[PDB]
Amino acid sequence: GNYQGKKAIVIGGTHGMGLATVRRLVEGGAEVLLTGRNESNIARIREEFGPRVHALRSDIADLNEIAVLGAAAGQTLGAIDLLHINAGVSELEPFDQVSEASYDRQFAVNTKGAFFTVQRLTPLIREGGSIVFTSSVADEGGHPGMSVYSASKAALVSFASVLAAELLPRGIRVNSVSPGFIDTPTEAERAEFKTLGDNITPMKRNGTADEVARAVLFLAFEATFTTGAKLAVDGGLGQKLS
Amino acid sequence: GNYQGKKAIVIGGTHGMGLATVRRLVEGGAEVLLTGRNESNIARIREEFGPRVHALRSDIADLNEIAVLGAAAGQTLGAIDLLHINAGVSELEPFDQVSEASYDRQFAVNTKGAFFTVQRLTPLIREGGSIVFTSSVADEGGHPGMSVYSASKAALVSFASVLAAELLPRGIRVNSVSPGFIDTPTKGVAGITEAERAEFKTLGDNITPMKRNGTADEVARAVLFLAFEATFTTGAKLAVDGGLGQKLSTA
Amino acid sequence: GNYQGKKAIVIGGTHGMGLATVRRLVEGGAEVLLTGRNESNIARIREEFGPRVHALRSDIADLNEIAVLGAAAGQTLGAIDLLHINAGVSELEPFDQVSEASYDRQFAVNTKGAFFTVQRLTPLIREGGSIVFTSSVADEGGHPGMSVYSASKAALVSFASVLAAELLPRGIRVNSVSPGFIDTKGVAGITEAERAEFKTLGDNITPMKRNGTADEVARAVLFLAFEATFTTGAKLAVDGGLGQKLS
Amino acid sequence: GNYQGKKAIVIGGTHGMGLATVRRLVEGGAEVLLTGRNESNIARIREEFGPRVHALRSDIADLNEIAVLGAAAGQTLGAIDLLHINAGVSELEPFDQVSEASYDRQFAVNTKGAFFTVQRLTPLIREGGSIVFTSSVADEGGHPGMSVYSASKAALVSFASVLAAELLPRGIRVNSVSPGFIDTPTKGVAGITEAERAEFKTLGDNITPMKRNGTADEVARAVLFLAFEATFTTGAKLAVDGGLGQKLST
Ligand SMILES: NC(=O)c1ccc[n+]([C@@H]2O[C@H](COP(=O)([O-])OP(=O)(O)OC[C@H]3O[C@@H](n4cnc5c(N)ncnc54)[C@H](OP(=O)(O)O)[C@@H]3O)[C@@H](O)[C@H]2O)c1
Ligand SMILES: NC(=O)c1ccc[n+]([C@@H]2O[C@H](COP(=O)([O-])OP(=O)(O)OC[C@H]3O[C@@H](n4cnc5c(N)ncnc54)[C@H](OP(=O)(O)O)[C@@H]3O)[C@@H](O)[C@H]2O)c1
Ligand SMILES: NC(=O)c1ccc[n+]([C@@H]2O[C@H](COP(=O)([O-])OP(=O)(O)OC[C@H]3O[C@@H](n4cnc5c(N)ncnc54)[C@H](OP(=O)(O)O)[C@@H]3O)[C@@H](O)[C@H]2O)c1
Ligand SMILES: NC(=O)c1ccc[n+]([C@@H]2O[C@H](COP(=O)([O-])OP(=O)(O)OC[C@H]3O[C@@H](n4cnc5c(N)ncnc54)[C@H](OP(=O)(O)O)[C@@H]3O)[C@@H](O)[C@H]2O)c1
Repeated sequence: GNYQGKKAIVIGGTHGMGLATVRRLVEGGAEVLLTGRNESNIARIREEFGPRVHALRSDIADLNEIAVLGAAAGQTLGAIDLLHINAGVSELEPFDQVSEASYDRQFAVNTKGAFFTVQRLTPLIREGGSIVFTSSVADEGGHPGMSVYSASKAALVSFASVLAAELLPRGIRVNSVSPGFIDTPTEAERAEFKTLGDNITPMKRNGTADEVARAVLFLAFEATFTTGAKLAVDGGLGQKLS
Repeated sequence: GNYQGKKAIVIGGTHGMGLATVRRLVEGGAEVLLTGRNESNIARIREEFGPRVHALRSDIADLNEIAVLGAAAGQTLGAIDLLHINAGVSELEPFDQVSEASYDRQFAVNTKGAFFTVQRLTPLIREGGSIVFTSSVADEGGHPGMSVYSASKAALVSFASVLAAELLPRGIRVNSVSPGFIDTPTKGVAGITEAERAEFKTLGDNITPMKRNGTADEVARAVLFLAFEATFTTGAKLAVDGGLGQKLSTA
Repeated sequence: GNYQGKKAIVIGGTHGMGLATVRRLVEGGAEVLLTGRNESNIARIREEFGPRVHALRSDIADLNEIAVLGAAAGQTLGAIDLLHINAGVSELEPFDQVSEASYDRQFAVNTKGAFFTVQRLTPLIREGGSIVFTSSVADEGGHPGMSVYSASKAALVSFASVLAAELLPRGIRVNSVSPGFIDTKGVAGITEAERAEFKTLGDNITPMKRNGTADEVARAVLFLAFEATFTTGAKLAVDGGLGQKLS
Repeated sequence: GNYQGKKAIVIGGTHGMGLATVRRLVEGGAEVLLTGRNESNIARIREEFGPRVHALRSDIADLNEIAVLGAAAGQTLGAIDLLHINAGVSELEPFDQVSEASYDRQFAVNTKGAFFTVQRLTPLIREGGSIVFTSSVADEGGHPGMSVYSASKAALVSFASVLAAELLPRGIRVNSVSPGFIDTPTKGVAGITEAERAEFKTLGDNITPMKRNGTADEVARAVLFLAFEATFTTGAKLAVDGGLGQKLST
């Protein structure tokens, strides 16, 4: 009865890392509210789980949607122990090929959408609770073709730090996981990507969504003297190993 | 110490650190073009310097103006050794006070405009040349009331890294300076008054390990070292912060 | 059965966070060999834990004794899943007062002894096993009075990185915990008075405004040891934010 | 004229980047005292500079010799504006092959010797002066064959931090430079063959993002910038590494 009586919101929990995090929460006995954008993913969840989990379709980028999301969460959960921010999008292109539209899209979801979602949902967080952000190994260093994604994630990591400072009086810890290549789901080059992660990750494999899930829930419930910190789940990729 | 035959663009060079940088560039023999958003600041620049430097009123946040700026630079300088991105704005707000408008404003100038300005001007940059970003000690760690500003600067540092990686085949270095409470007429924050700046400066004196504010010239020296002397340096950061971001357990 | 069948070595597991790590190990079903120096501590732990622990009096700074621990560990445990290096000493003094003797004591234990202990015991570590080092928030930045201690832990963190790289082909992960102020009944002594004054300092400079518990560090060591299977060369702060630049 | 009237001590300035720093100091009008362990290299320094520089055989690893150097520095320079700790050794060994002797030799020069040299000479540094340490890109991250050297430099960088904090009230700044595969006669590893240095050099050209080794002068320029121009900089690190330590995924 580990997560018994605990309540969590996972933003972007219909899929991959978020969903793996949802599975551990539910099997640990927690009550979970999760969001996603895609109709198909929500449909699957609503069938597989039932009313021990609340699947809400909600665009992280829409501030009006965020306000309604906060009203519903407060109604359903009342108050929570964990807010997990997981939603993220990426468009790989060389720096001089970035258009204003592609630039805006990625920052809308990855940075601004996350900030205002956090701003709306933070008053529901109980003392002793926490926020865990899903970042990326890309949040430090220079990776060609990821100028916008890497930068949107670096900003998110900065938000976690200031949120960790400003939320001290409320006894809410704020931390980030930094995943490398994680094997989860355009297929034929989604495939080419997983190979890259195999070649270049020092541990020579992709991570599992459950490995990220484990790191998220550790920071949430066990790292009770940890705030403003970052935790690598990258097979050594961000750790300067030759 | 001599920039004879060099040409440089300073985005946000109308006062403070950027202007200090302009001054050393000119005094060393550089051909310089600078921008600013405020019009009377531009007038003062044209008076101090005369036809010696090219000063353009140009909003960094505006993509049409960035295009106009690009053509102007290509027309007046043709090809450059240094692009200094210095422009910044900041609005101090506790995290639950931040509005969409104030959020958008700071990212528009500090992050998006810097990205697209660099995108438009990078073709002018010659082999051996460099881009220097002005970041902030706030680009790392948690400073209350500076959530948006810190994040917009953290984003800029990331861009500096990816640019350093992508521009390697062009032999263009990309680095960042990180101040630092710097004694300047805006203090980095335009909205506040003279009263609230004098207090911001004093906060600087108290919490800076070296017990003082930096000068604009100290920042300028670091920008120009990175631009012209640090020829084996790229993707790096150089602190000009009196120790503030260096984890010195005083006081 | 959480750590059922598991085998671990905790270097300096006689007190505090090393001892809290031993406890969580034994409670989850692991067999542990630990080392230390204090007679009463070692005797007490033998008494408490019986056949689940092997407690050895072994000076981490003594290379002759490291060789004996290697024979003993290999004889008593054979193959292991976790090597936890926790042992450390601190001597607080301004830089201009550090003696050669005081400098040597801290490095002998915190760094060299750690290095040669890891060198000697690494061959026992199973594939899929790991090493965890106890560092300190002092391993980065500048803290007056702690020049030697800070440098010694900074060297340890470096060792951890190079080991994480060299041990990739064995499938052995190498990570570090970086504790801040951690609190340590009811016994008298001059150590225990010095511990009190330091605890008090930690209460009011740590951003979370309290010391951490030994169990909090132990939980982080054992997460890295057994749960962070895609984590190596990494550092994990248990410092109430002290190391994370929060104003 | 830019270092006119200044006095500097370079610890390890008989060749390589230490010598590049000395040469830049002397062109700028500085008065310089430099050290090295190799008496033949010291003879070569006196051949080049004559008496415009003070050159002393002084083993950084020996505390007795450090004490002697402290007296000699006092007598010769009186007070100084720059202390540059550059001396170093490296021995490349897989971790499982490191012997007590090889470990001791590297920490004795790189860490302990550096510490007690700074401790003995700090009283000579005057108002507004500084200390600069030469670290390495190896002081962060994991590089096989370099467990001892990397840890010894990682330790040096921590010393710089604490010293920057403890020396604040004396108005003395303390910073480090971090090369970088640098083209020096030893490549920082004095004990290997020239076949292995050439390979080390080639490795440098391949893994370095800027795809070349750095020059000794490039490091010298960064040391002297920190020494004299970075007057609001302390406890900081400056990369001179062609991007190697900056996580460029090229
Ligand atoms: N993939 C990697 O290897 C990797 C590496 C580093 C970091 N990360 C980070 O890890 C996070 C999660 O990755 P993943 O494994 O879940 O793969 P992913 O394809 O990044 O999934 C992102 C998640 O966010 C949801 N989402 C996207 N836009 C949304 C919006 N506007 N509103 C609400 N939800 C939205 C998606 O749900 P729907 O698809 O149902 O809308 C999906 O659940 C991302 O933030 C990413 O930046 C991933
Ligand atoms: N001052 C500090 O202590 C401090 C500390 C850390 C970081 N920084 C950063 O260092 C940089 C320089 O700051 P500062 O205090 O010297 O002056 P500042 O008030 O940040 O202004 C910097 C320059 O940017 C220009 N600028 C502002 N908005 C612009 C826009 N929309 N388009 C084009 N240019 C624009 C300003 O010109 P106009 O006003 O004429 O438009 C000015 O010349 C800033 O990025 C700041 O955030 C400053
Ligand atoms: N507690 C804090 O506030 C704090 C703050 C910063 C860093 N740390 C670090 O966290 C780690 C644990 O700290 P701690 O406070 O528990 O240290 P501690 O109170 O001194 O205890 C350390 C443990 O290591 C053992 N040990 C000490 N010297 C040894 C030697 N020469 N050979 C073998 N074993 C030896 C001790 O055994 P005996 O009991 O038999 O002597 C003890 O069990 C240390 O490495 C320390 O550097 C702690
Ligand atoms: N070269 C590189 O690629 C590289 C890269 C990263 C870091 N580094 C570091 O940068 C620094 C300079 O390296 P380098 O390649 O120019 O030369 P180096 O072979 O490391 O030697 C530098 C200086 O240290 C002196 N030295 C060595 N042992 C000494 C002792 N016991 N006492 C006093 N002086 C001693 C040498 O003088 P004598 O030989 O005349 O005794 C030489 O002048 C070193 O600290 C090195 O570890 C070098």
